Amino acid sequence: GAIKSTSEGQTLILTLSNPEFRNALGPEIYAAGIEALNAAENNPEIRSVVITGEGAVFCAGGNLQRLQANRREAPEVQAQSIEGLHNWIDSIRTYPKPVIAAVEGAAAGAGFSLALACDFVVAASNAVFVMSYSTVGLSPDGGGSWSLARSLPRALASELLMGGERISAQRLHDLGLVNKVASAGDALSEALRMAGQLNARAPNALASIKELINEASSNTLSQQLACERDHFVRNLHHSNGGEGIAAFLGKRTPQYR
Amino acid sequence: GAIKSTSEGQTLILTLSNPEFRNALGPEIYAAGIEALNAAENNPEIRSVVITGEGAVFCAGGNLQRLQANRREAPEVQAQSIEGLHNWIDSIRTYPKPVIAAVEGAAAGAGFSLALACDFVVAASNAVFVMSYSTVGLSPDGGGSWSLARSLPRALASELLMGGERISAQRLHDLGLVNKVASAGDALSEALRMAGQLNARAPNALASIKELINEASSNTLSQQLACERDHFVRNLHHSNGGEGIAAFLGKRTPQYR
Amino acid sequence: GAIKSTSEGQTLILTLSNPEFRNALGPEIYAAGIEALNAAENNPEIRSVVITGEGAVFCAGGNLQRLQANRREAPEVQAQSIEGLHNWIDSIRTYPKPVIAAVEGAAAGAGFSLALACDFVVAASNAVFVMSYSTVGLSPDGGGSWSLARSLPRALASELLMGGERISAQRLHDLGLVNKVASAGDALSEALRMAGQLNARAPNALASIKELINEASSNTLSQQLACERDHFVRNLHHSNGGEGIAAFLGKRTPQYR
Repeated sequence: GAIKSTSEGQTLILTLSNPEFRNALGPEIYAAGIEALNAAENNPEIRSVVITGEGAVFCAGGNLQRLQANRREAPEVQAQSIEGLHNWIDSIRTYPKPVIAAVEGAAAGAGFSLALACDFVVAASNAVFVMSYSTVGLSPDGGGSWSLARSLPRALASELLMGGERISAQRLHDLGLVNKVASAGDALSEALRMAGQLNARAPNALASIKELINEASSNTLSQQLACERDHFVRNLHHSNGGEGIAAFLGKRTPQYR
Repeated sequence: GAIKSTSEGQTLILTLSNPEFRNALGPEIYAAGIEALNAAENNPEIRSVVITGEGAVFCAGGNLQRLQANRREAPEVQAQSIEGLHNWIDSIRTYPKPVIAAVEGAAAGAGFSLALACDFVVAASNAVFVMSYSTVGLSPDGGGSWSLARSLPRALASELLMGGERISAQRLHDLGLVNKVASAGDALSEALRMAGQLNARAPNALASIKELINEASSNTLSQQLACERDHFVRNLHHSNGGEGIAAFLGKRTPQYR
Repeated sequence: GAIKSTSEGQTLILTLSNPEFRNALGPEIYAAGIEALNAAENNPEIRSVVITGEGAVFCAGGNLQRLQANRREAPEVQAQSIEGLHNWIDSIRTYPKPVIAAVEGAAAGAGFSLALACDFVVAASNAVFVMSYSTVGLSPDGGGSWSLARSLPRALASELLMGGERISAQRLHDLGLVNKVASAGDALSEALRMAGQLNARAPNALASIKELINEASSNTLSQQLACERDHFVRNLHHSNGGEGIAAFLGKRTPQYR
């Protein structure tokens, strides 16, 4: 399997491609995705990232034949395959630019976990989100247990994770796990629209905001208020802070670096 | 008061019985409920638990006459009564099998707390969920403050806990605190349906999943990703992992131990 | 700018007044608001607090001209302005009485953060809630990043904080961030209604409840169960505990001190 990188304006598009296995994740997808993030990281022609599946599907999870094979191997082989995924996930989560998932058809198992790791999600109204791990005797990975257990109450998180129950794009939207529910086939275009609006915001302010959102889950309010203070003062004194305020006061469009 | 244990297939049914006091909780209910969990824990004929109230009511809370009496006693008497409840709650929360609440009529005070401690809830559409403690000059117990404060935002958690305001089964369902809203009188049957679908899943994978959901509230993502990795590798190498994958690839029904 | 204090029955009303700047927050509003809380704190004629904006607006955030000026000053000037706000916010959050926000028109930037710091919110159906910081090149303050990151899932919290996207009173209500959506111009009256119902509850029990809700975000369940036990026993033995139970058993209205 592979990741294909393209660009439209200031947004990197990463396309998961494994047509025979419905864009299944695997050790080479993890390394190419880490690489594509690393290449774009300090490149100012890129201000946001969209992750999307080639064709009619986002990602159906891992490849069940490869898992069945790693079962003949020592445990460390699978542990190592998971560390690659988990590095991908961490790298998305700490990326200093917004990452957006654009989901057509299925986002299943680690596909769903991947979509949950991004900052935003756009899903076709007929997208199928499911933690399929349970259904084949497994527990989740890609941080799917964390993302759902911490975002949702017990009952529903249990249904999704233990039950392996499908949930709709519309219902995810109503809970706040999906941003925008698009027409079948329009998820990528809608994601590029949303990414364009983010591309117009100040890069340092977005980086700061994402960092705050990350730290909130482990800070008390008091600790967060101190972090917020330091970020705020810094961003105000940054040139973008001056451009942002002056542009609003002048009724013009801010031009950020 | 008492708990009555019965079985239907692979699900234990615990029926709270205190007809004169609308299935009020109390020190003997706590001990019989701990016992019934302990007896079923390593018994493989039981793969899930349903907790339900006898008759038209789930549980209206504690018994107000007993509380009024313990007020004549040293504080330690009530503290000891609470430790029994709190052990019940902990024991549900750490039970390695899914526990499901089936709520007809009222789930009030510690009844509501109890329903929140379970992994799943099924509620009749005319069920009355309420943190009644406030209304009689008290603060909550059974973990109701935790379950609501961590699952809901400030405003609503405050309304429920400070206001003592009733909330509907439908509204709980919309927030993700209730799984299924059933017709009046059908809550138990619906819970047994849901429990049957869980009974078909792999016991070790469900145990692992519940453990992950528990640990998520106190882990960072990084810590959770490591836990997820260890559970995943273990469950893959488990015989159930092989049966689960092989059954799916073969389009047959997995048979788990 | 200023805060105007008035009373109706047992509820203090704090009115944010800065008509030229749409009730913008600033160092003198922070000190007068801290003072008004301190004065009312051990005064039993006050049992709840409503915070509201003078006129058709709640609070549009900070004053952009003052920020633009503090940009000429050393960083410490703005850091000090933020510490005043952050003390206000902390003081609301730890106040032993319920604080309710009554939002007409805009609650923007630190206005939205302020509304999120209160225990309850009542919003006119045409109220505009927005984290505007992003839009002028800034990151948030007043605990807005914490309040949203911990109450909502990633996608939606990102949209609100990074996107600077407006969200409706109705949608906040559906998520549990707003308690009551009122007719335009009725937000304050509805807040006083809700505050009246809180005024009838036992002060010590409400104080305890708010303290529990605060501590839940940093406790495990086990730690919370111990806190709940101690609060419960204390509140039962309190005279209000006896009045609360006796009043309910007697079908009369409890009279609390």
